[PDB]
Amino acid sequence: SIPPEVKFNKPFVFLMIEQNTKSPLFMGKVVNPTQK
Amino acid sequence: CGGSLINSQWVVSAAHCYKSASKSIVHPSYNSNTLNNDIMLIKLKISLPTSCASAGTQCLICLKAPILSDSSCKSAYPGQITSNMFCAGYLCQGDSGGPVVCSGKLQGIVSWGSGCAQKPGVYTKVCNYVSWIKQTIASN
Amino acid sequence: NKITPNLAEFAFSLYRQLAHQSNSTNIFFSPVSIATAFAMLSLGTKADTHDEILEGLNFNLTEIPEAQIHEGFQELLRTLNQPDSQLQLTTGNGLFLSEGLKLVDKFLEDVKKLYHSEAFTVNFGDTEEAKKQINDYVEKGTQGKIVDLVKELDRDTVFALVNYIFFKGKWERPFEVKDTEEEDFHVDQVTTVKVPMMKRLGMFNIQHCKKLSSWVLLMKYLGNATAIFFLPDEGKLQHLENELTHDIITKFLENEDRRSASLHLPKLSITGTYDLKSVLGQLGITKVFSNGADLSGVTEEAPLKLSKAVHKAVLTIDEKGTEAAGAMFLEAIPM
Repeated sequence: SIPPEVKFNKPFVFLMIEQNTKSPLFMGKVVNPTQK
Repeated sequence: CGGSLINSQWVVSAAHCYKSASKSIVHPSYNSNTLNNDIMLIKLKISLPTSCASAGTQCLICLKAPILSDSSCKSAYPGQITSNMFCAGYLCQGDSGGPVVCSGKLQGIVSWGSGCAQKPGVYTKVCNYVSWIKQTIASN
Repeated sequence: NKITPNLAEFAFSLYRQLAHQSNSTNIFFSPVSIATAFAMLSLGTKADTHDEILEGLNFNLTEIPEAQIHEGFQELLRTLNQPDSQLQLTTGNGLFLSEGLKLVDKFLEDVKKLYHSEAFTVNFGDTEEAKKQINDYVEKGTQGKIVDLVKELDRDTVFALVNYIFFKGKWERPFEVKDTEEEDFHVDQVTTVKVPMMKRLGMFNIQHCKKLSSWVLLMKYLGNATAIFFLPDEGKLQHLENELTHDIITKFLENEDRRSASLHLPKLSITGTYDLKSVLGQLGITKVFSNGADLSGVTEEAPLKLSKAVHKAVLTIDEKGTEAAGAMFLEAIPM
């Protein structure tokens, strides 16, 4: 559709990055937001 | 770690516990990566064996332990056992245990570690170094 | 501002190991934290136990001089601890020594200068109490997010190496709580769970890169930090995980290309707990865990070796921003 509908409703990868150094502070993969 | 007196002045132990009395003499062919020839002599200020122990033989360390076959040994710690090592245990103590004394004779010294009673240990065959040991003590 | 490409490749290497370990569990860790604990430890390490470690962190020892790697961490940590007044970001390193234990003086001065490390003395003979100290250090450091780092402390422990990283940022473009509805989340072909989905109709740094077969979203935080999210296309997760490299990330970070879109991002609260010994072994770091280890650069009193390598991290994502903490626990004992 317009605008495109982007839903993070299935497993996804993510990265937390600091701008100055460009280094990766954190990394992860969400498979089940409720896993516990 | 812990050594082992073979006479009034000389104690024999593993090479790995030292540097990464009066003098130390690590085995000239000691390999710090494979722990092959992991043995050394310390001069200050049990008895050397005459035969290589074999599967089944008794021995002690408190807590007695039998010499496992090379087959078992080689395949429980694959890729880690050289021809100068043997296993002693079953099928804790914690990597820095005492020597394997089979009948008053020093048969083995800990190299990779003393396994756990709860499911073996890996030692250096002192039997294979008696010649280098006597020669070194006799000329030092 | 460098050695960064190595850290990035270290993040991906370790990620692929944790992913291979389990494909049905959430994954959350901090590269910077694991990497500096091991980098700091290589300081008192010799020969090949030393090289395995540094090469295990993706460093080519023949291309970059050892002194410069440590200078890299020294600068990296200094920069991380000086964020824009709008972002909260802190890290801490701590050595826990046992009473007595004569440490090599060069080692102590190096961790102090190159890693800005703190140093404490404790009696590991009183396990429950020493365990209490380490845990409070980490707890205060991560502002309560991580309180039980050490569950088991060995009685013969000669020294412990600990570090923590804390982060708290606000979205540059927050979500509205009243817009958060509950929607489906498809864990896999057979399971579907319901979670609070945040929504926002607007302008985003988003795009569909066919090189990764997935949509890529970048959400800035107020200050000097950004969050990157990768949504793989159907059946393309494995492809995305293997195609990630430092160069690719570098490209996304240079263009602010924006566009209209309707975004659905779930709130989160996930945690990662790990025993890194085997996973690290798979990356070539094995000697420092055996009797063939050389830590003679730390102390000459006894022949030490690494007994445990524990890592813990927690994450929280809501409509205001993100909150995260990570911690590393390295225990050493006599052979």
